[PDB]
Amino acid sequence: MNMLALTIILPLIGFVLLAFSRGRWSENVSAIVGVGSVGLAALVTAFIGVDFFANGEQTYSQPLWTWMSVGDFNIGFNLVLDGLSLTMLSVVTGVGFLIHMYASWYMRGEEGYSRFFAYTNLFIASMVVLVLADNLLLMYLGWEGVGLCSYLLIGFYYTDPKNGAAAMKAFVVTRVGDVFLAFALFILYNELGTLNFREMVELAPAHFADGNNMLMWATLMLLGGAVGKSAQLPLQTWLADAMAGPTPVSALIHAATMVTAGVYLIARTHGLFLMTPEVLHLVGIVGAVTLLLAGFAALVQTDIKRVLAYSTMSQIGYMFLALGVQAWDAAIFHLMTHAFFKALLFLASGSVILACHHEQNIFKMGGLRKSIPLVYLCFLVGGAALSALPLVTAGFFSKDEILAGAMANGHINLMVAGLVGAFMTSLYTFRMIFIVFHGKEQVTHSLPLIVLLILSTFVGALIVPPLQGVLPQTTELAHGSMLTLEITSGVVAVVGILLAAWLWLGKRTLVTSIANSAPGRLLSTWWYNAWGFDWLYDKVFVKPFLGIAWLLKRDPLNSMMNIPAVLSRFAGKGLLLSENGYLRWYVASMSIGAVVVLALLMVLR
Amino acid sequence: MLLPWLILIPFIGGFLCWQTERFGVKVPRWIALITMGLTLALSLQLWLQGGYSLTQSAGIPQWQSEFDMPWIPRFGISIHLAIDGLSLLMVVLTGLLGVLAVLCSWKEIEKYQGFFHLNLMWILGGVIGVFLAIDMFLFFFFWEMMLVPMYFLIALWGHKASDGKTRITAATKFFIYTQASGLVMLIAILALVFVHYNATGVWTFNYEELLNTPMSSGVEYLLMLGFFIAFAVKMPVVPLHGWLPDAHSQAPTAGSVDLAGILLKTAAYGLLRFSLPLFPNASAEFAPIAMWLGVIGIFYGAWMAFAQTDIKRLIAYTSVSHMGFVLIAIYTGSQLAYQGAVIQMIAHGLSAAGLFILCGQLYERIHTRDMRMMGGLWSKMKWLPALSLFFAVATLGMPGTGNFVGEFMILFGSFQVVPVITVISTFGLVFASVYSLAMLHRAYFGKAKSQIASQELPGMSLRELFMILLLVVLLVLLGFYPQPILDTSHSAIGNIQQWFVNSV
Ligand SMILES: CCCCCCCCCCCCCCCCCC(=O)OC[C@H](COP(=O)(O)OCCN)OC(=O)CCCCCCCCCCCCCCCCC
Ligand SMILES: CCCCCCCCCCCCCCCCCC(=O)OC[C@H](COP(=O)(O)OCCN)OC(=O)CCCCCCCCCCCCCCCCC
Ligand SMILES: CCCCCCCCCCCCCCCCCC(=O)OC[C@H](COP(=O)(O)OCCN)OC(=O)CCCCCCCCCCCCCCCCC
Ligand SMILES: CCCCCCCCCCCCCCCCCC(=O)OC[C@H](COP(=O)(O)OCCN)OC(=O)CCCCCCCCCCCCCCCCC
Ligand SMILES: CCCCCCCCCCCCCCCCCC(=O)OC[C@H](COP(=O)(O)OCCN)OC(=O)CCCCCCCCCCCCCCCCC
Ligand SMILES: CCCCCCCCCCCCCCCCCC(=O)OC[C@H](COP(=O)(O)OCCN)OC(=O)CCCCCCCCCCCCCCCCC
Ligand SMILES: CCCCCCCCCCCCCCCCCCCC
Repeated sequence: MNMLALTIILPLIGFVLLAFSRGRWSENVSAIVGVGSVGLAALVTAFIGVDFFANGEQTYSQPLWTWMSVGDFNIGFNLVLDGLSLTMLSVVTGVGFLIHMYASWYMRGEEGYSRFFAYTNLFIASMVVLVLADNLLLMYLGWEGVGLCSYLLIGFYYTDPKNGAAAMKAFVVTRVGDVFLAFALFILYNELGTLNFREMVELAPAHFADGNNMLMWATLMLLGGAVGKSAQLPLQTWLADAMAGPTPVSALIHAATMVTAGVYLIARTHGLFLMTPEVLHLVGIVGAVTLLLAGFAALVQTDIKRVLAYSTMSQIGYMFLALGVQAWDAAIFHLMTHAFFKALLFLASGSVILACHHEQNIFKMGGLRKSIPLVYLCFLVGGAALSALPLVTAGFFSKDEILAGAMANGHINLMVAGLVGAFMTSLYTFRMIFIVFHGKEQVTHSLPLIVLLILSTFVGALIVPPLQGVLPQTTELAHGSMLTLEITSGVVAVVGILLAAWLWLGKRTLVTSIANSAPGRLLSTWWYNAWGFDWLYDKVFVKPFLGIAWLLKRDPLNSMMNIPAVLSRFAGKGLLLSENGYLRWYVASMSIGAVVVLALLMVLR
Repeated sequence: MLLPWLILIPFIGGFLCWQTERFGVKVPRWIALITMGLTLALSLQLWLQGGYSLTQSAGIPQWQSEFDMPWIPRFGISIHLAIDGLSLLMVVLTGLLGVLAVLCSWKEIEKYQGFFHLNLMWILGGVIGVFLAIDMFLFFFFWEMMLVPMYFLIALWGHKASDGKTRITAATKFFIYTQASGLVMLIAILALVFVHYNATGVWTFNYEELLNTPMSSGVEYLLMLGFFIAFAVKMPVVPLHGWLPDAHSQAPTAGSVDLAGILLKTAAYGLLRFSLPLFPNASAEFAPIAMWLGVIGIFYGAWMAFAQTDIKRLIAYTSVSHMGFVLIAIYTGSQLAYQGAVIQMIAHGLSAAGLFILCGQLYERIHTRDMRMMGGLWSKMKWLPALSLFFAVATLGMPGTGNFVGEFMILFGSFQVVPVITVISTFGLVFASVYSLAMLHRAYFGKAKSQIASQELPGMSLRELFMILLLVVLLVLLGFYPQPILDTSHSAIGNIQQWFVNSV
């Protein structure tokens, strides 16, 4: 259990070695160093979990040093490990190890092998810092490092400027989220004097007995930081554009690491959100609206990576809905299961991309079941887990827990929105599956696919996170109510799959009729561009910034303070006209000065 | 004791650099290297023997070391030096940046290298004397004597690709700004001394004696305004800022002049040491105007830095934005914000030194500074784009680098004081990330937009890579372990903060 810092030390050592190698090492050696760093991180995580369960699920604390100590401002470099930290650590380490093995197969013959593995190792180390931190500033360190690694890995193909623009968009939107999170940190330290989670929870109700406006503001900015990192409303536009990176980058960002940081932040600081119920209800509303908009955006999209991106956005909206209905255990369970099947779906999508000679349009694709059976079965079980196919997939159990927690707490509209989102989720998932894999034909990587194949089935739901005693228990539903809720969810999923088979498995005749109609084309163009959010943020934040930069590029204040210089030059040039060199004018000026001096002496006397 | 030798070793080293040029053309660089080696060794010896971590705040004055000698006894003027935690930290930073400046110009085998080296040492000695002097006339004397070698270096040894007239104009504008501001500061000092003389009857320029001077409200405001105008020119604070990009553009191609006296933040030290203790009520009244000037400076510098097509001007405007952050920190009256200001100035010095050194290397390889004539240099260079990426991530406030630590302690203290300026400054940090990414992708990412950027370029030298990696290691260690720097300056920050808040 004392090797808790090794889960950061090994990826850091791997990142340093692969960065300073500069590609001089062989591809086999670089792959060995990278996937071995992540593999020993996962092995140390497994030993940590064994020791944690052997110790009776006791919360472990390992300080290393004091980060800063200025008077009452004491921030320490301490790691903490509870059931939630162990769950996210195991998810990050295991899924990152599988993605790293698939990347070691996948990045063969590419320039930047060691750079890719160093950036992913730094990503893993920063996520372990994020999930293991006990105070808000150390978690902010992990937060910003994770954002930096996401920026570095999205624009991995630096030759194409679109990847760089996507990386800029991702880093800028996530930095706005981090600035809101910084606001939350400032308010919490100003009110409570500490940033440790346990101490914040302990001294929150004593300090906020009279006034609760500052704690409400702090939880609101925590929600703003979470939706900045988790790609929710209103900071969700970076995901689809920043999907231009490699497939293992996409799997690491969408399944393992990046979008789950907001869910971890809300679940970790759940006490402060519990004493401010309106902010938690806002978390639930934001998650519901985000999952609905993500589903409607993924319904009409023609890119498989973009469809998986909006599917990930809808699943994070589901987790935020679970957090808003105080179903914390359901949210973390859905986090684990969604990490498993989204990693499987993304790695199988990369296999499809490599098999289809770098084609990324779903309508160009056709009949890939016959060419590649293993990847097709991967996509089948991944879409079955994503669409919550009942009794055989972990996604069904996770969404059932989320909807039962929403129903038992009196949240009816959120449960209705979740059911509609599940219907649309099955719709777009099997729509893309049937478009890609049906129609007319036009040991390093198999092992992670097989492991994620097993983990995307009910075997993934057999793993229960040890969240008892860390997160509060959800209120239990009645047997009849939970039975009819499970029946309704299964019926909705099967009806969505069957209507997707009615629409896209055959010849799309009525689908073309809706697509070519004027309200149909209006709705398709609206949902294709993410409901105009990217256009709005271009016209409200980007274009005035560019206009102000273009206006100020000539430095107006420099000219304003250079105005006295041109005044002095003009005055000197004007005064030099008196030196015409004429003696009679000199005598006249002497007499003028005599008159002026005498008149001034007579006036002032 | 060692403070006169700390000031005088650069001057004797510069004289020896000029005189030993007859022994050979490769001699004065070694003399300058041993000169700043001895200076940095003396600074580290003072750090070890000072016991700064165990020193508690006892109130102004409290100096860890002190030297006094009468200089002009008619006016009560003395060469009076004093070192404490903040002054020792800035002296150590001055010594390290001087070592980097000597090592950066190692390949100059020009026929007049002795005068260049002598001017560099006179600049460094002037900066050390500014950080060490606690006599007003001596502090002003150093403040103005360190500008003549900067003027001559910019004007004669500056950017060789540019025309001579641009170098002369930039050097003259920088000199006019700094010296007019210094003359305003001298007027404020003289009026304060005359007020003290009318109040007590003794001639003095010593800063410890001028602290307990009874001033009416409004006269103190004028003296504070003179001091702040000098420090606002030198910091820079908007609109007294254009001299900094103009001097950085026409600086010598190596970048040693930037590291010598330009990148060392003497003006904020003067604001912490002289503006706040001597005029506490006037500074308390002036705090909203100064902090809104800092906000305007942050956003103005960010918008200028995004709009620059030149790397050197871009880094100069990054300096403008970070100095706006420090200016916001100084007028808060908070211990946390002051400690964050100290950390931010040290980290900004390190990061901007690395950025300017790497810009000099990049101009050496590609023979241009326009960002439209480059692009996709990651595949054409070995070490430079990754280190430039590290430094650009450092100046946007990334944790693991000391800039984040300094800026976040600044914002924590400021939010403990005033929330609105803090939130606007954090959006300024967003703007800082924006301009850092813009510089990175216009410089090293994309396709080659010219012909010189499409060819393979030679790698950096072992000494140059050594000093760049030394800067990298120092920035990382400051980001992860800033505690010894915090305990070094804890007594001076405590004394200044208690004097500021216990006299208002
Ligand atoms: C954020 C990631 C996770 C953290 C690890 C890596 C952090 C960055 C590594 C570089 C900077 C390290 C700075 C600190 C080094 C250790 C010295 C230290 O802090 O000692 C303090 C402490 C003993 O003093 P104590 O009194 O207990 O502490 C309170 C302080 N007054 O000391 C102790 O109690 C012992 C602590 C031992 C820690 C060993 C860590 C080894 C890390 C190797 C990293 C290799 C790669 C470095 C570069 C990575 C990229 C930036
Ligand atoms: C801490 C845990 C995580 C928590 C979050 C932390 C977030 C902040 C982290 C700050 C550290 C810097 C992160 C970004 C650095 C990126 C550098 C990079 O891109 O290196 C790759 C590059 C090799 O790439 P390649 O393209 O193959 O080679 C060039 C072509 N010939 O490499 C090279 O060209 C050579 C190496 C360049 C510099 C590498 C990074 C230097 C800074 C970190 C190490 C500092 C030294 C270690 C010791 C510190 C003191 C103990
Ligand atoms: C979301 C609702 C709530 C609001 C929260 C705060 C705002 C969130 C905004 C989210 C969207 C941000 C989008 C940023 C995109 C950046 C990437 C991009 O577009 O890059 C393109 C360009 C590349 O730069 P360059 O190499 O110069 O190329 C020139 C192009 N020919 O680079 C550019 O064109 C530069 C783009 C600069 C963008 C600056 C963003 C500033 C954000 C300010 C936040 C203000 C908060 C308060 C708002 C008012 C509240 C009452
Ligand atoms: C916060 C505001 C209040 C406090 C202010 C404190 C004073 C210090 C800070 C402000 C200094 C402003 C200086 C502005 C001019 C800078 C010098 C300059 O630009 O020199 C270059 C210029 C020649 O360049 P160029 O045009 O290329 O020449 C070819 C033409 N044959 O040279 C010339 O054109 C001739 C230059 C003549 C000398 C400079 C101008 C002196 C003006 C008065 C100085 C004192 C300030 C008084 C208040 C001014 C208004 C704020
Ligand atoms: C171009 C750059 C330079 C700027 C122009 C030159 C400087 C202009 C300074 C203008 C000062 C206006 C003063 C108006 C009131 C004068 C009468 C008065 O009230 O005197 C009070 C006092 C004398 O009476 P006493 O018995 O000594 O009382 C002691 C009070 N503590 O008086 C005293 O004890 C002495 C009062 C001295 C006041 C300060 C003077 C210098 C301040 C710094 C420079 C000016 C401000 C900064 C720059 C502004 C923009 C350029
Ligand atoms: C060649 C042509 C071009 C170049 C040359 C251009 C012009 C150069 C000269 C410009 C300056 C002119 C004089 C400015 C100072 C005037 C001083 C004054 O009027 O003081 C009156 C009064 C004195 O105080 P008093 O009332 O005696 O106090 C004791 C009893 N309470 O004062 C007070 O009570 C306090 C008054 C405070 C406000 C007046 C000072 C304004 C300073 C403006 C510049 C600085 C602005 C702030 C910082 C900006 C960024 C640096
Ligand atoms: C003024 C110049 C400052 C440069 C940056 C310095 C940053 C602080 C570095 C301190 C050393 C950190 C690594 C060694 C830790 C030793 C701990 C000893 C006690 C346990």
